[PDB]
Amino acid sequence: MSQTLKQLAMAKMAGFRHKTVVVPEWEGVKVVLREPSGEAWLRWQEVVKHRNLCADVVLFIDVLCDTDKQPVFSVDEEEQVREIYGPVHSRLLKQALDLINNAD
Amino acid sequence: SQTLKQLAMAKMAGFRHKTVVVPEWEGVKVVLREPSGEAWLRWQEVVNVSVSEKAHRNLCADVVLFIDVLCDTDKQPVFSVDEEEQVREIYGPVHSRLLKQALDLIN
Amino acid sequence: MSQTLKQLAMAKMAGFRHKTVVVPEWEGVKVVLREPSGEAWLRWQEVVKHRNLCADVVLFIDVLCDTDKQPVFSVDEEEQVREIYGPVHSRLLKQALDLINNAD
Amino acid sequence: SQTLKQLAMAKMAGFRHKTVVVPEWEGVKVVLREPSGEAWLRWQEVVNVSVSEKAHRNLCADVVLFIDVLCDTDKQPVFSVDEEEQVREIYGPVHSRLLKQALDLIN
Amino acid sequence: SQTLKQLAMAKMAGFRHKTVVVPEWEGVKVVLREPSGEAWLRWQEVVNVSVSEKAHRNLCADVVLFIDVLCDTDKQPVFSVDEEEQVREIYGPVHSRLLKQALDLIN
Amino acid sequence: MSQTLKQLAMAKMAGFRHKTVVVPEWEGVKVVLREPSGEAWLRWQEVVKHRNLCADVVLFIDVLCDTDKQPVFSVDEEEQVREIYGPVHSRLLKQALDLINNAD
Amino acid sequence: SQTLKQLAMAKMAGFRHKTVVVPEWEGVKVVLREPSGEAWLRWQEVVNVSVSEKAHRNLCADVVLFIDVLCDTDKQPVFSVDEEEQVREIYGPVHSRLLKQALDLIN
Amino acid sequence: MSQTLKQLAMAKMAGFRHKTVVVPEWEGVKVVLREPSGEAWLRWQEVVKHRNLCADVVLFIDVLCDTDKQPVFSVDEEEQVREIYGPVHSRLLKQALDLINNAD
Repeated sequence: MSQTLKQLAMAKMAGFRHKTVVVPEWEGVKVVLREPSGEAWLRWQEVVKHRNLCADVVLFIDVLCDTDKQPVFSVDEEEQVREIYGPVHSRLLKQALDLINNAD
Repeated sequence: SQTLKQLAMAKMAGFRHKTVVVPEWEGVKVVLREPSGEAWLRWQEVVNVSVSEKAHRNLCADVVLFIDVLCDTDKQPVFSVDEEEQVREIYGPVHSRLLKQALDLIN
Repeated sequence: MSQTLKQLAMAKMAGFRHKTVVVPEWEGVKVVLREPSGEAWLRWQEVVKHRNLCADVVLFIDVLCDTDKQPVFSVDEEEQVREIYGPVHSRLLKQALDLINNAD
Repeated sequence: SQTLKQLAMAKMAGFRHKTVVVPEWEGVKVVLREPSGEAWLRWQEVVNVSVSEKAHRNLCADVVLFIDVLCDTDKQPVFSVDEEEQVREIYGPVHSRLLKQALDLIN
Repeated sequence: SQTLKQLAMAKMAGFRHKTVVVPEWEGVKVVLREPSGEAWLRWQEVVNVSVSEKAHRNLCADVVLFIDVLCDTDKQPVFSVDEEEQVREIYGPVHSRLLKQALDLIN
Repeated sequence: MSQTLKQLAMAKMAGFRHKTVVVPEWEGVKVVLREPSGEAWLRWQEVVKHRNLCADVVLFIDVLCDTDKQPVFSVDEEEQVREIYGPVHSRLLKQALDLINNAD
Repeated sequence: SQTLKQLAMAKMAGFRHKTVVVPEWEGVKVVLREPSGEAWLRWQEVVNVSVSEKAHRNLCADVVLFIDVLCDTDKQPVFSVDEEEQVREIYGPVHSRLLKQALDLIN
Repeated sequence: MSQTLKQLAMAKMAGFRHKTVVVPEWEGVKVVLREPSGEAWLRWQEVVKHRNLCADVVLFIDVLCDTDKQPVFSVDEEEQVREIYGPVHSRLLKQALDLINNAD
């Protein structure tokens, strides 16, 4: 009962905020953005501890999704995203981080 | 007369609190209490910064308040202070909506 | 004469400010609040030097009174008040401290 | 002429001051003087803080000014600087009302 | 579908950019890109001061952004970070007008 | 010529600003205030290097004058002024220091 | 042409300046120049404080500017930097009125 | 091609901003002011590392020009300009530095 509540409170769930935006730098293509997972945030921390950006690359690959709400890049494609990642990608990451239901 | 000392000394006499049903956790009832001063303590202790560093630490701070506000129906803590990091990896939309509801009690 | 004045100025007197407030968290119960005594402030200092709150608990037990203007808790009940003491008690202590005729 | 040097050099020439009857100390008269600059000194020397820490130090600061303003009718100090702590344990409503009356002289 | 991953991963997908003809460099075309966050980094890292010290460091900061914005038509850097000092001695009106044009892309 | 100008520029002259004020703490008595001399300021420095006030006492004895524009106290009376000197004297010293033709 | 280099290089080309008669120094003429940047330097280098400490340091600062502004008719300094302290003991109403007149040139 | 572009981008060019101002301290004489060269800024740095002004003297000699847009002083005349250089010269240097097309 208190054990079932804790397990309920401890379960991985998803149900994340999603947002559809278009990107004029990419011929007006439509993109779906979501909040980063707890798992992505654990990997970002691992990078953080050009190193802030290796780090933001991992957040970015977790947030950037197609119209089917699936990530466009996989975690194995980090190094390749790392070499092309610029302000256009980080302006997309800023908008995905804004989706976080922050308290205050 | 015992009326006042008994209200003053009751379990959770120190806290505004309420019973909330949580639809997404199978209809289970929890008790939400306002945060203690020992938790509002850490919250402003947690809170040039990168944008993701700003969001990460707000998340960390949010989970600390969360752990403190969330109680079972016997008005007992679900999580100790010590499992902040455990809670941080699963914290999502429900937890954060329960935090807000709890912070509504101070308003 | 100057010795009698000093003794007059040195005497313990009371005559404290009292305030009646109701507390909605406690079924609307009526409470009397007073300024803390010099004696309470000496014990608070002893605690201060979770330790700020062991300390505020002693102030609180000195300020919180019944309709007969007598403290509801005794100094021996510190540890028990310590375990239930939360924001509702400290919002009552803030209002009791406000009663202090501060200069300025 | 001696008129000015004599006013300038008189006991308590340095201080605005008055005679006050104190009803609650058996009708005794005291003399209240504005604080010295050596006392306003300590007052802003005394003055994230907890609420009770804020009130405690204001009390400490108030007693320091009090000890300095309060004189007998022969325009002598009742308390030395050295018995601040002694005065702090008995300081209450009368002392604090006498402090205010003394600070009125600067206004 | 490959449409989005291919736009997202293209050379200079990370940067607003344009082709500019430069009349004073014999009609040559260059590519101007907005600065990277690793360059806006140094720019506010570079930026009582004498008037000439104020102008000198703005010049230093300007050349750092310049080196970062200026690309050839194959979308390759003309200058590395390492030749800042080399560029600083020849930096003049054209370079500074090309910097401005590049900073226009963020606007 | 340049030697006579320097000597002219180096001469002790006086010609100080004077101000007449009355003092209600002293039965409305009339007082003349003047800027402190360079000589007073040299003695004040000597004290400065309750010590700020031993110091301001010397300034005060130089500024506080009678209707004949002569100092009421002499430099030998420092210690006696020292024991009675309070806020009423220093409010008079503040007004005398205000007379200084400060640049800016 | 030599017109400009000759104006640019003349004695006191660097300074606004004027001839002033000083009635109280026997009608002698002096030359007042605006302060050098090496003197405005020290002036803000000189400038909780007691009231007399505030006035003393303004006096010190004033004498430093004074020594710098005051010249003879051959456009030579009357006092060196090194005799600040000598000037400080005699500085009074005339010197301070000559300082003001000199600072008027910048206005 | 990329080698010719770099060489194009690396060439010393001039084309500086010029401004005509008159100077009332110098009988209303007309002066031409220009941005300092990269070469002047290299010499200024050498001085910087009364030393700030030896330094600004070099900038000033590079900026101050005649109606023919040629510098009035030569770099060999530094020490002589050094002895007469005052606020009138540095107010001219401030206006020449303002001509710099600063970004922001």
